[PDB]
Amino acid sequence: SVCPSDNTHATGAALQKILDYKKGDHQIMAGYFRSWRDTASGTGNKVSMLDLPDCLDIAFVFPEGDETASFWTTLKDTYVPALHGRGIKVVRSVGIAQLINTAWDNTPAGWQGLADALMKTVDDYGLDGLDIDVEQSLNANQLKQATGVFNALAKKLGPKSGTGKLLIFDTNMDGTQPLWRNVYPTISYVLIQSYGRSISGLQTTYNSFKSYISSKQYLIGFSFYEENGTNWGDTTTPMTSSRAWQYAKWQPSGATKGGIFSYAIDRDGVAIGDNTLKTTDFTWTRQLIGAMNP
Repeated sequence: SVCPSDNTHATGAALQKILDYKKGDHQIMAGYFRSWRDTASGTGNKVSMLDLPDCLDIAFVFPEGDETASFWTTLKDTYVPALHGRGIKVVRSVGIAQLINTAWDNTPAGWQGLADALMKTVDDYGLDGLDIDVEQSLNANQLKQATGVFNALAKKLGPKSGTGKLLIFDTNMDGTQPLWRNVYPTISYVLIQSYGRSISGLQTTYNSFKSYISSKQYLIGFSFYEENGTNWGDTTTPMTSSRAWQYAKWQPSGATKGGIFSYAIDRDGVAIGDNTLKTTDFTWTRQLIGAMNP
């Protein structure tokens, strides 16, 4: 309720109330900002990470690897300080394919070498942590390499580190995954990509993780409509009947989840099937924060 009814960026005592809100108990909101869609990358983009709403908890930097150098300069010099001034954490996302890359030795020294290279993506930009996107099964050698890299990362990130920085596991699979069984003690938050899924199936998925976490570590995700992308239908109108809204309201039996996240937060409020790029005032993101924290 200290949060704006529009996309105002607060400045004084009004900002302090938002910074205080974020230090208190609340269900959190995270968003994946597609880096190649930022106005500081390439041409034709409409949204800047500077537009993100004051009441966001975590912004993920999610690149595809063809971003212009201008994006990375802007992130380091402009975006991270500005987002930090709003009490928004900024986390780098990487795919699990980066941690199982056979160019890196599958040995203790190689796990540390690869962890060191991943930590540069956090430290060189002043970020708040690392998010690993796990969307495939692993063979025995891949599981050994990924587990080694997580254990090396845990010296600098996540609950084993004592640094306050985050180590996040985001996944479209469940708590039976061998990698999860190997690395759960290193994890800050676990984020379940739940695009297009049944509300009746959420407790099953949560139950596969709940022995390995507390409930406040657990976030479920919906997707905005990506231009030319999958029609998940998570953001149908009317909003209060959407999958995204039902996710904001859902709770596991007898516990409180950590919150929700969006994929492609840069697309907040674009109609399903509209393949043009548009500015956003983050109406969905802001309304969903109010749905979770009434």
